[PDB]
Amino acid sequence: GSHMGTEDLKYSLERLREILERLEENPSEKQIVEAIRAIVENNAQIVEAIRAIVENNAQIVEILRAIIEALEAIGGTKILEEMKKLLKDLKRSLERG
Amino acid sequence: MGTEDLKYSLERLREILERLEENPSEKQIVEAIRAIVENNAQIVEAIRAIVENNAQIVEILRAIIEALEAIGGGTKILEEMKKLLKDLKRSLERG
Amino acid sequence: GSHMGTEDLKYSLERLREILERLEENPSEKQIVEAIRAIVENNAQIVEAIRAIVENNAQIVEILRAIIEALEAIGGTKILEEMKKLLKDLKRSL
Repeated sequence: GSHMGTEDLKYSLERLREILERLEENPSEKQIVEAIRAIVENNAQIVEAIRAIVENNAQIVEILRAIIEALEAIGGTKILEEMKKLLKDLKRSLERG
Repeated sequence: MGTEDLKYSLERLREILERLEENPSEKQIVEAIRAIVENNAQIVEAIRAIVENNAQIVEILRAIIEALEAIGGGTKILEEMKKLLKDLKRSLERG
Repeated sequence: GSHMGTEDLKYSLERLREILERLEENPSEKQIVEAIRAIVENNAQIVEAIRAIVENNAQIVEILRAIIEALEAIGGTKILEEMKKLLKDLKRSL
């Protein structure tokens, strides 16, 4: 269901190992399918986690930009130019949708 | 985080997929599933390390805003950074 | 083929869901390998996205590293000393 955090990944991962145990001991077609249904369900929760992390990175970028502005308004420099370069580069290579 | 264990896991999974496609067998299917579970293990671990590192980044951002406030006081930029940071805190990926 | 962003995971995951529905309705050895194939594809996009995020993480830490420098040159401290510790831990992790 709705994603609550990384602990969701653990509970689906550990349940994934439980299904694997049943598989190695008592193989069966229905069980191979069961394990695949579980992997899918596990992957859908991994995507949500990565999605949320990507949005967090985007928000962090905006905060870093505002910090640069505040630093420029306060102290007016070489380091400031260096930071803006990194932020530009990060903006260019940022993982997004 | 570190990604070698991830790529090392994915490459093995890739090769295992090759055999299964070549000689579809129950043992090879199970061998592939075991590899996927192991790949998802490194994935989930790498995601956990990114989340914990973000949490510390959020804390460093808080200290930064304080260091800026101690030097400069009330600015529109500060209300902006704080409002932004609060929105990042409400939506941070957590446990 | 070429990783373009998290939208790639969403699409491949949806293909993977689609391959599952057929597998479950009418199982067979063909669809099983089809499903696994799609899992490896989705996992590959996932690893790529994660690899890019870890890269972003490194660049962010550098920007914070340069900021703390800028703060030191401007205002001389405890909070900076505190910020240097958090960063050191974070730099150690990566």
